Amino acid sequence: RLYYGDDEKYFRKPYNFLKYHFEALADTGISSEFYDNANDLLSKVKKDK
Amino acid sequence: ISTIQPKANFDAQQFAGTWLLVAVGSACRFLQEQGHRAEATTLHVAPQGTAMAVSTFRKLDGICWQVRQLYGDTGVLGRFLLQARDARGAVHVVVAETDYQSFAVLYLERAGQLSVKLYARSLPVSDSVLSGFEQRVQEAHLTEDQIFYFPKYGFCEAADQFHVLDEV
Repeated sequence: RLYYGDDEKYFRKPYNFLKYHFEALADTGISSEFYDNANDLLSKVKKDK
Repeated sequence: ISTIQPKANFDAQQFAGTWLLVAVGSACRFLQEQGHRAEATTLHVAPQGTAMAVSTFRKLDGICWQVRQLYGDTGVLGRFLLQARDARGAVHVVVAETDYQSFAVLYLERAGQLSVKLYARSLPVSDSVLSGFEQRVQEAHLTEDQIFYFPKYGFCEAADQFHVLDEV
């Protein structure tokens, strides 16, 4: 048998805690952004006389 | 209760490698209670000095699991102890009988609570071997009503990194 043990099942709550409350939540947020610019100019004149 | 005689000159190197569990005889409730879903199991076995590492593989709800254990030697050939890892108490082990290439009957006992397990290299087992196992059970004072089999198929290997109990 593969089975689950139970020792951890309860804790005593110290007097100073009005509430202790196990609750599983997760949140994730991801933001990712790219901006790129390439700007390029060439200009030329040849004048022959 | 006594430590029965092992395989004569037990060769851990030959007993090494892959074994499939075939059947278990035990008074342990949880083979008769909830005796359904006797999920198939297999061992990889390696010597590690006189001790042996064992990887049991199993399914659990279809998740493949690996349990790795050291069978510590008793200081005696073919006689081992498993540690009280979870305060389970130590489990005595004897390699009672084996053809290293074919079959093994292993004795395991804790607190007089006794089990014998028949492993094979092979899908079939010789019916003479199975019969020997039956008499091993009777000699252990266990009933035929305490013999339980395991399915021919659905053995697992190489459980995931997250599904290895690694008790040691």
